[PDB]
Amino acid sequence: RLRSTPQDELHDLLCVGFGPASLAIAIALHDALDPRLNKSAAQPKICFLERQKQFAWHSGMLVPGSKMQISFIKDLATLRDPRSSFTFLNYLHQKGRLIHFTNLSTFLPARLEFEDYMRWCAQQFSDVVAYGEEVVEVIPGKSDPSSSVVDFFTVRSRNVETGEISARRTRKVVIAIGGTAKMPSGLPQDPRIIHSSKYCTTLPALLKDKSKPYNIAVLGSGQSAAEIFHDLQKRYPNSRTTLIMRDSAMRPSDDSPFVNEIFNPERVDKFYSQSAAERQRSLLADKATNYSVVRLELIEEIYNDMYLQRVKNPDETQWQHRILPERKITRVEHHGPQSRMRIHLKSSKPKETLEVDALMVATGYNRNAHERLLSKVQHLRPTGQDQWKPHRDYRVEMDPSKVSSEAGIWLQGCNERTHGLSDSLLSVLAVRGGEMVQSIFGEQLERA
Amino acid sequence: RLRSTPQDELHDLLCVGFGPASLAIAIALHDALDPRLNKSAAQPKICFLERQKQFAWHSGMLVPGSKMQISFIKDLATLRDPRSSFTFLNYLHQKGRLIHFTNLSTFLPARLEFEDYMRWCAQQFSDVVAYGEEVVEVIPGKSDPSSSVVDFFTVRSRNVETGEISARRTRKVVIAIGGTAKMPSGLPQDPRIIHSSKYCTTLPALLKDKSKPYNIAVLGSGQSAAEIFHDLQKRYPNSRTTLIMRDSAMRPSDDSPFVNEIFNPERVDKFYSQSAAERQRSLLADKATNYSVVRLELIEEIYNDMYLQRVKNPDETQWQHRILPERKITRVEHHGPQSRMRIHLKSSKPKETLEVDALMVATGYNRNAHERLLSKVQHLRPTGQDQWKPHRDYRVEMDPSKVSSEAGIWLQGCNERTHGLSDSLLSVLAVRGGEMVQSIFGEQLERA
Amino acid sequence: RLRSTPQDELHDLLCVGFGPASLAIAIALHDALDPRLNKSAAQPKICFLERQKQFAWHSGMLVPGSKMQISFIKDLATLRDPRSSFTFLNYLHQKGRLIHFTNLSTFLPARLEFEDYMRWCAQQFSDVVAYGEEVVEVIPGKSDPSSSVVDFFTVRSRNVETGEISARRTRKVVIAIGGTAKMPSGLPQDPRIIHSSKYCTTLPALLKDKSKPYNIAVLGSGQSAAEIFHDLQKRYPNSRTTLIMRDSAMRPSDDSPFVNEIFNPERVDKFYSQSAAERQRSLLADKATNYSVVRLELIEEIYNDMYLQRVKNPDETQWQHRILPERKITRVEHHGPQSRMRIHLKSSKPKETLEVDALMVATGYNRNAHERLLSKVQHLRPTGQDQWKPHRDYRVEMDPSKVSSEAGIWLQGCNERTHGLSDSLLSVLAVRGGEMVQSIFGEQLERA
Amino acid sequence: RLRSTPQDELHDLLCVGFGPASLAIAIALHDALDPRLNKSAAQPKICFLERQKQFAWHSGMLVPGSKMQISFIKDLATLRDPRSSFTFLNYLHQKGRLIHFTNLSTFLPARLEFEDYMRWCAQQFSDVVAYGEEVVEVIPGKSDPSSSVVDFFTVRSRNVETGEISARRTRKVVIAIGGTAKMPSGLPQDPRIIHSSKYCTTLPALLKDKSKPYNIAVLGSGQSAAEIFHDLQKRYPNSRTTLIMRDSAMRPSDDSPFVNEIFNPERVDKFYSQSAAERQRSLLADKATNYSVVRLELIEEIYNDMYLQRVKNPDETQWQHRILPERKITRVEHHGPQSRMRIHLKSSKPKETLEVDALMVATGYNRNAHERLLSKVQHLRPTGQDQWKPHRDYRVEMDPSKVSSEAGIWLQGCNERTHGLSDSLLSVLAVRGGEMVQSIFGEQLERA
Ligand SMILES: Cc1cc2nc3c(=O)[nH]c(=O)nc-3n(C[C@H](O)[C@H](O)[C@H](O)COP(=O)(O)OP(=O)(O)OC[C@H]3O[C@@H](n4cnc5c(N)ncnc54)[C@H](O)[C@@H]3O)c2cc1C
Ligand SMILES: Cc1cc2nc3c(=O)[nH]c(=O)nc-3n(C[C@H](O)[C@H](O)[C@H](O)COP(=O)(O)OP(=O)(O)OC[C@H]3O[C@@H](n4cnc5c(N)ncnc54)[C@H](O)[C@@H]3O)c2cc1C
Ligand SMILES: Cc1cc2nc3c(=O)[nH]c(=O)nc-3n(C[C@H](O)[C@H](O)[C@H](O)COP(=O)(O)OP(=O)(O)OC[C@H]3O[C@@H](n4cnc5c(N)ncnc54)[C@H](O)[C@@H]3O)c2cc1C
Ligand SMILES: Cc1cc2nc3c(=O)[nH]c(=O)nc-3n(C[C@H](O)[C@H](O)[C@H](O)COP(=O)(O)OP(=O)(O)OC[C@H]3O[C@@H](n4cnc5c(N)ncnc54)[C@H](O)[C@@H]3O)c2cc1C
Ligand SMILES: NCCC[C@H](N)C(=O)O
Ligand SMILES: NCCC[C@H](N)C(=O)O
Ligand SMILES: NCCC[C@H](N)C(=O)O
Ligand SMILES: NCCC[C@H](N)C(=O)O
Repeated sequence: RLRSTPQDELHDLLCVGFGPASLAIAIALHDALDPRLNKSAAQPKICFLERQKQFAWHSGMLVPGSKMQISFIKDLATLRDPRSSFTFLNYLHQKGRLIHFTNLSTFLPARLEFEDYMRWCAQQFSDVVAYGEEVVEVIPGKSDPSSSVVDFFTVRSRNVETGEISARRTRKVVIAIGGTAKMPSGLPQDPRIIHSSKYCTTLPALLKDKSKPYNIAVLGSGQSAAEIFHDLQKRYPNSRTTLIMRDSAMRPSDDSPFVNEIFNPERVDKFYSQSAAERQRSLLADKATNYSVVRLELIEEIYNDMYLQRVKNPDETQWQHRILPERKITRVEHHGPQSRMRIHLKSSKPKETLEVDALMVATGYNRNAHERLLSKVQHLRPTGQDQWKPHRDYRVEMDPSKVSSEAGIWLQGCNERTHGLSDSLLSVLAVRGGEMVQSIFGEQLERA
Repeated sequence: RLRSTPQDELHDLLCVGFGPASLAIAIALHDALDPRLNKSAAQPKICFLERQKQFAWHSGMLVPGSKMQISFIKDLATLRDPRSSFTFLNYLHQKGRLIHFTNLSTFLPARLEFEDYMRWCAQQFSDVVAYGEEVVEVIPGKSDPSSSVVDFFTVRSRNVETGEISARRTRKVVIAIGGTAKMPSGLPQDPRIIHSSKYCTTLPALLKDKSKPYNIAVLGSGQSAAEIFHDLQKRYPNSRTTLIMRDSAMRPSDDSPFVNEIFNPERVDKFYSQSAAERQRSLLADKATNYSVVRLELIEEIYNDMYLQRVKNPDETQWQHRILPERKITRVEHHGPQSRMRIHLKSSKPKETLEVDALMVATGYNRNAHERLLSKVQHLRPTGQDQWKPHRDYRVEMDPSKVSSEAGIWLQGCNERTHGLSDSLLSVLAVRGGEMVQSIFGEQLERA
Repeated sequence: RLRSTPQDELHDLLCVGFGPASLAIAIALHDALDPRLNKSAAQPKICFLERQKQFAWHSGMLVPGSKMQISFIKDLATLRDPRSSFTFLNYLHQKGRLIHFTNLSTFLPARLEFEDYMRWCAQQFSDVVAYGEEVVEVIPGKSDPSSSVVDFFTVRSRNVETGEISARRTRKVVIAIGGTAKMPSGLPQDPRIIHSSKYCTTLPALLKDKSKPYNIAVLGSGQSAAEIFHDLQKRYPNSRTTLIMRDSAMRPSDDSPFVNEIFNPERVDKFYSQSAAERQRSLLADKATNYSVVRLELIEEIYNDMYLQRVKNPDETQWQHRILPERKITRVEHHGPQSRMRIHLKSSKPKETLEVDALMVATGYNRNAHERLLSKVQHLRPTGQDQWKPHRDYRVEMDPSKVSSEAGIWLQGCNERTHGLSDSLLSVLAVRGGEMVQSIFGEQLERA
Repeated sequence: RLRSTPQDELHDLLCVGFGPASLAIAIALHDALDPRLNKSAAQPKICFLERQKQFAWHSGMLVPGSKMQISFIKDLATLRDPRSSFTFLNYLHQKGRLIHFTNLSTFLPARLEFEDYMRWCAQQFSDVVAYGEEVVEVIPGKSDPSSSVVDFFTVRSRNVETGEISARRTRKVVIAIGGTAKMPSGLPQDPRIIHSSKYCTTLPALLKDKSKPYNIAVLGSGQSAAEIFHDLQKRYPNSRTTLIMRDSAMRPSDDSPFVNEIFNPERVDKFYSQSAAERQRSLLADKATNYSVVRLELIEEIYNDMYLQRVKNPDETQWQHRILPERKITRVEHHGPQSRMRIHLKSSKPKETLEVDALMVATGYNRNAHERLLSKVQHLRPTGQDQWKPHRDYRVEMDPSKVSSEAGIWLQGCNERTHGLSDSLLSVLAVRGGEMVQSIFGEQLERA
């Protein structure tokens, strides 16, 4: 069991964010310290800062009926050690549900179930996690101020409820803050225009009456757009929905066994060793495994609904739920006296008008939010560097004549270009957590 | 094209009922008269009497999302002649939907779609079908009244809208009236106790508010009980449902290829030729193909919903939707001042109380309604016979010294004991229709 | 790690057989003694006697391509404790194969793979397992010979290689010897007539040339008969095969979720508590889950091969591989001067002749071989008892005035009538092993 | 029924090739002339020239177990008219196999079965098909030699058995000759290097002994390469096989419903109307539907075999069957005194040596063989044209002042760039055949 470190003490590690990636590190550290699992093994002074009030995993996209797109074996522990108490199967055993899960004959739990698994995991680390704390900046520190050597970092976080800044000092920092909502530059700001990440949380507040005949539009062609589009038909039974996509069709995610091997934990070494050109070419060739793609079973379900509409009415323009392929939004009118916005559409090749009460935007995420937190440490990078360069062990490159060997900053979840498509996913977290514990607490736990 | 016969004329054939079975005969006759399909081929004087106001197929069980449990190839024509204009594939071509159906990659259309196919078929016979006519009795006739030989039949039908009796005379009669709702003898009569056959038609009238937290019970363990039970959770989102069954579990329908061969049109010969003991033993050994069984995909779907309830709440007694296996109803209290009935339950081996607003009873059908229509012709059977004995060609056995060779009565859909499990189904209708046309219009069309 | 007990010492436990059932006990004991898994925990003196020269699992039926009919989660440890080092997933991790297994997206490993898993398990108990030892009898013993109280058992085993009898004394005995080959009484003894259990081991010796056009017959309609029949077509490409069954068709195994719940470890309590009549009726109602049934995917594969034969030749009598349903063997001629036997066939209802080089008999197993080993202890049963009566904890009932409380005999794998259909299977072994350790070593390990 | 035209007579139509594409035209013409199907309808003088001795469909790739990659509904007639006697379902009915096919529950017949269907179709046109005739050139003709107007074409064909040239004159020509084997330019000519199209025909002649331990290599990553690679393991049980591909993995064919709509017969209009840039971009975006892709079920099967090899031996270099991704052939040594060639390999990014008895090359086809047959008619194209420009109705553009309106040349199966990915496939053949009959025999059959 991990014990709390007083705020005023110098930490060994401070992690920013407590989502899956950070939780995987916490679990890996527990396991590395467990004399039952690690026969070799003073507790390291560790703390996790999370802006949410309690543990949650993409709560705004927890659509009813939504399933995991990954095998349960690729949970937070199994691929590193199946004997771990933090496995999904052990979770089910602790819940009295293992025999019942077995009878489902599925590798893909509901997202709701997998979130509770991770919640059950996270709760066992409550003593070392500070919730309601949003990190605003990371600042370099010098134990000897008159020297020119940085040997610690001050991490400042704002309390979400109360608003005051708190400071914690640490030798090492991990940033695992996921991504920020990516919005098209052409779209204007409006409370009726909502990103996919806030679908379950903000949309019901805007459209209070669930029986009212609303017009709701969805922009995108990926898993989130398909999930939202399909869900709206259940959540708002009398609403007219529209899916808008640049591509000609919803295209299936590629989970075929040979292609799927790029997500193997050991393939991170092979991917990282490749040159920039070889890494850029590889990500593009395997784009159908993660980006702008939908699980085949969802596509088929949607297509079936589209076919039943055809049975009832051969006239496509009369359909309650429609898909408009090869379209882009030219302009949005949202200053009119009516409840609805006017969306203007044209061909996406190098058209109609829609009037809608709400526009759901499922255009993915940006993984650049760490830049804002690390502006004050940019000068510690090697001369001329304008991007953070993560090593194989995820430790960012810094000038060794400016930064002590005991001090470092690690990045997690934003290292796709260097580590592969599995970097932002749950695929390698169990193994990566294990690697991270070794990279950070290596020398400290070698003597045991 | 088949033309109408004036009511006052002597018919060659009169069919009672215009459901799938009778429709299959009509289609087979059209095809036998089509010089394009039948190279050998005065039109026979034919009329169909149907009690419904227009063509419908189990409308009270047309659950949204419900699928066919039979391959579309086993439609009303294909197995007899794929070149027929009455095939499901030709229907889709006429509707502009064939390419769209192909992309679904399914042999199992929605029940809604298949009903429209049969509707599209039936509408082409509107000139020879009298809707809104319920047959009340079949009476024997003698062209020479002083003789002791029956050579025609008078069929009397009551108009459902207006109530008056009409009489039509014919040499030959087909009875294809399906089955009547089978209700348990222990259950009392109550408007809150409804048979599965009236689920979509009468239940919404009883429970007007779709958002109200009702308690609704379902009795049975077959396809209809599972379909109703699963549907209620969608149709009444806030209702507490209960499935009550005598058996320990929902058991899957057997559609495995070798076992499924009993439904082959040619296997009717082999089944019919078997003795009474061999026929009784065969039906029991293949009971899992049709009776008290559910499509595996529906069972799995229901089980998944049951599992998600377990994820949210480990306490089974708190669940919104529950299944109570190995239970029987001992008594029903329905005279109380409250809106709900009290259902008392005990073990089905040789318990609780439920309070419900509605009880859905899915206990199948009886195939004995033809007996009431043929009471006045019973004396034409061979001496000592107290059951109607259908030949291989479905023509009931009558005393040849009392009934002329040109006169006869045929039975359809109630001949399971003699013809097999496929008799009540859509399995052999295309071929059976063809056989029926030959049996009835054989000598009349042999000269062509 | 479990250490060896000298032959001459009084044992706490002696297990007869080292198949899955006994291996599950060994694993459960290791786990109960592991202070990492069991926080409470002198080693108990234990020994396993196995007649085979090394660990094997139905080697004569290890057909190439054959799969497990059970989810890998129902391995030898997971359902009791997923943290165990003896889980299938931990096995794959130790073999460097876990990521590769995950990509298969299957719960059903090849029988070859699962056997190696169990081999990998068994090898860790080599110090407490005596291979090449066939138990011939269990004899009661009295530490005080002049008393009338039995407090130990002598177990005598014959060395298979050398032939001499060895004696080991123990307070408690487990008999987990599986089943003996069940052969029809009408069939005569012949080297060309081989039981399914010796298919992979004895048949290749009889039919040495794999390219020779043999006639090979298979008797049965279950999983083993289907597996052998399908395999012969690959193993002997030029041979004429024949499947002979009493039933009209191959019928599928029922693995539907609600019915499958009878295999739950907790349902053993509910099944055991039921009366003899309720237990007899329950086994018969769920017969399609284990007995005379074939995995649907195998049936479909076989049917497809049968269909391709029809494409090439419409004449069924000319087919290389044929299925003869509703047939029984009346007599077998095997004294003729030719290489082939003559099998005479008739209808199985209350016919042809086959000439074959080999007859494979897949008619299941008997679970009564323990009777022969326990004849000398029969007099210790309560007066009038002529069958062994196993308690819930599998300990057979004995007269408490004749047998001390520290002495007992346990049965495993033959308790279907009292414990359910899962008794002979791998379904509950993990949990049953755990229960067995508690029943046997309860008082001995309570002080820890 | 279509009757033969004497060789010396002027034909209305002459078709080059009698594969699926030409067969579809023949069937469409039969149907357009059938007064049963076409209510409006002297027979047109038509002849088909085919170089094979009898009807065959990719005989060199008729791998045992190989399935169709297209739904049977997309046969040679159904999508145009389901009432046609040339439908796959009618074929099965004529063969007595329709009920048996239904029980398979598959849209994908074996390639062997579908070939026999097309054979059964083709045989009904034997009177208008000249087999054993290879067309060597098409020459323009002038009924008035002194004029400057071409109004007919002479088609010259060489008899394959006897070698002499025959000439047939026609107003209109269709070229439906499929594609020629595409071979990499770096590979030298050798009898041990065989294209996929000659796998079933020439490889068994080269490797006579099926039990001999050969080394066999397969170059490619598409359906044919996967099929050959998987088949070799069955056909040569003791051989060491190697799959060589430039890509990192076998990638699955995309048959998802929305993407699959590009293969719709009506989408040919939409595709054709698009500009050259829009057509080039569309083919590339949907490349995963036809090119360098494998049916998912085959990939999974291959992967499973690869996994079983891992179970038996963790050492990948020791495996009997191996896949070498991201490799290209640099040089081939084939002049050595040994039976085997030496294949040198390097990385395909911008290595080992293999010694093999045979190299199977599955690198697709070229669709440019029509160019050689039309060299003498090139001058009839509009000035400056160096490529044949097919109209929507497939009629190539010619100078209207040089070619009469009654004379024309049509292309089939090579029009991908203008008509879409379905052009070379079986997808639109039924409809295209119908369109072709109208384009060619339009004015001739309008008066009926
Ligand atoms: C709808 C949806 C479904 C998905 N399903 C799958 C799937 O099936 N399989 C799969 O492999 N991947 C899936 N993913 C991908 C997903 O990114 C990963 O599963 C996972 O969320 C990665 O975890 P993370 O910790 O890197 O990022 P996150 O899960 O986003 O966690 C980051 C955490 O940091 C916190 N944080 C952010 N900023 C600050 C700050 N300034 N201060 C303090 N804390 C902060 C956030 O509150 C958050 O809790 C899915 C993504 C979405 C959107
Ligand atoms: C919910 C449900 C789903 C089913 N799905 C399938 C399936 O997937 N596949 C399958 O093979 N089978 C299925 N069946 C079985 C079904 O019985 C047959 O498909 C089919 O209905 C048989 O047709 P029929 O004409 O014999 O009987 P019916 O369809 O019942 O037709 C009888 C007709 O006679 C009329 N009639 C009755 N009495 C009189 C009277 N006195 N005078 C005049 N007219 C009268 C009725 O109005 C009715 O129209 C299903 C049954 C149910 C209840
Ligand atoms: C082909 C086949 C496939 C199967 N597949 C499955 C499956 O997928 N899933 C499933 O749940 N079940 C399956 N089973 C059922 C099977 O019975 C169990 O999986 C398992 O074998 C039960 O283990 P056991 O120890 O009870 O019996 P066994 O496995 O038979 O082990 C008994 C052991 O005792 C030894 N022995 C016997 N007599 C003596 C003696 N006199 N002295 C000393 N030693 C002796 C034997 O050599 C043997 O090693 C299958 C059975 C067969 C035949
Ligand atoms: C292994 C394989 C599997 C396939 N499976 C599918 C599938 O599942 N679905 C699908 O849609 N497509 C499939 N195809 C694509 C295939 O191209 C089409 O199915 C089909 O063959 C197209 O017919 P065609 O007439 O255009 O060409 P072809 O089938 O090649 O027919 C051309 C004919 O012209 C003849 N010919 C050639 N030159 C001359 C000459 N000089 N004189 C006279 N005659 C000549 C040839 O002998 C041949 O018979 C497959 C292709 C291959 C190689
Ligand atoms: N969208 C998440 C992709 C998961 C990946 N196919 C994997 O198996 O790891
Ligand atoms: N419930 C209808 C059964 C249909 C049958 N399996 C058939 O294929 O004909
Ligand atoms: N033939 C073995 C049956 C296994 C059983 N269905 C189970 O899941 O335990
Ligand atoms: N490889 C042939 C592709 C067939 C295509 N998916 C179709 O449905 O027409």
